[PDB]
Amino acid sequence: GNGPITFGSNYSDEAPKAAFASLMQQATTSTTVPVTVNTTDHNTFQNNISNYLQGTPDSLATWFAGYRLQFFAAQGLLTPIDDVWDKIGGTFNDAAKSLSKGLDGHYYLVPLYNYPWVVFYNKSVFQSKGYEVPASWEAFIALARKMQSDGLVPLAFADKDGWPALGTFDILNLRINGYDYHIKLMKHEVPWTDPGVTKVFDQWRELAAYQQKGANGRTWQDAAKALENKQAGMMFQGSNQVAANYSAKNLPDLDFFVFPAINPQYGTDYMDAPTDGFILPKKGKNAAAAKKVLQYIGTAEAEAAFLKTDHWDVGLANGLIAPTYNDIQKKSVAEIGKCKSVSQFMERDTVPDMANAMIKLIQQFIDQPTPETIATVQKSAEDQAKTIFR
Repeated sequence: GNGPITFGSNYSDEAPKAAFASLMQQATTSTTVPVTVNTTDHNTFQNNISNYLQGTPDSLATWFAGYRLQFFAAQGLLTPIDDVWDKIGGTFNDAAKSLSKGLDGHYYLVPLYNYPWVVFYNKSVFQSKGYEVPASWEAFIALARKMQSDGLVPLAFADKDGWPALGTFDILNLRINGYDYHIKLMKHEVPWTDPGVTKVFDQWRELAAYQQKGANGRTWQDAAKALENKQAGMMFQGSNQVAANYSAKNLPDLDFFVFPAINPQYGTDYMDAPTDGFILPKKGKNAAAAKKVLQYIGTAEAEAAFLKTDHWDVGLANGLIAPTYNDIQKKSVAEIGKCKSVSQFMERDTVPDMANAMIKLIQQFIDQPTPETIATVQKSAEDQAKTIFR
């Protein structure tokens, strides 16, 4: 019941590979279970996942919350871990529990860390110009308008990379229609022609008045540099992007606020906070020992250990403020922990083909944000969805 397990790992980059190796040494010291880490190139591992689970997988593997976790669990490829959760459940909130379950209500994932998609700004600028953090869409638009009058681009914005704008779609949908609807849309339980989608794009027509021009030709780093150089007042994106891009000298001035409330029914209850974790392949060997290792992974100590050298991701364990966290991380723990549910970014909440189809359609909207373009986007997205989810 304690024999060596194997661990399939997509941590191929130097820093996380070293952190994961150290973490497994700590796991063995605690649980007695020895571990062999089988590392595969990150992208390759992702690309081979279904074939991997169906072949002769490792005892445990790295994965993450979202559509594919639920797809594999639905398919019978994953061992449920309700037993692990009987031991570790007290450490996690409702959002953490939700993102760890399959459609059938069993647990399949042990999560480790996430990071937030939120609106960044410079504290010194807000202090100097008399800008207040907006809780509501009305205050947000009023602030954007004040910024324009002050000669500042309100929202630095970039989408040459294709994926950044998906975050704006997600947050508008979570704020207008709510989490349950957003996930239904992701799963194609609601069609892209649904009026809730029209309402998202209608809201974006307003927002786009305050978004940086030339976005489709701009890299996200160039938008982040605009914020850093004080040429823009705010920028909405992931903290492991915007904050990571800041120089060490300017990072002290960086802060963020959650995207403002639009429909008070959903307040600011939801956020894209992509969450990485671990699964137990049904076809893996030595399940009993693998479960002991998962129990260890589902602790504050495990999260703090892995995250020592990670400057942006934060643990999901209740009350964990690791001694290595910076100010951005401390606020991230607080703001992510307040959410009732967290989504995982469009690329992980729907199938890849569907997210990729939306990239181009959203660029088309950005190029011409009109009612006719919205109708075109909705029809094109729904037709793509019918082919993808067949």
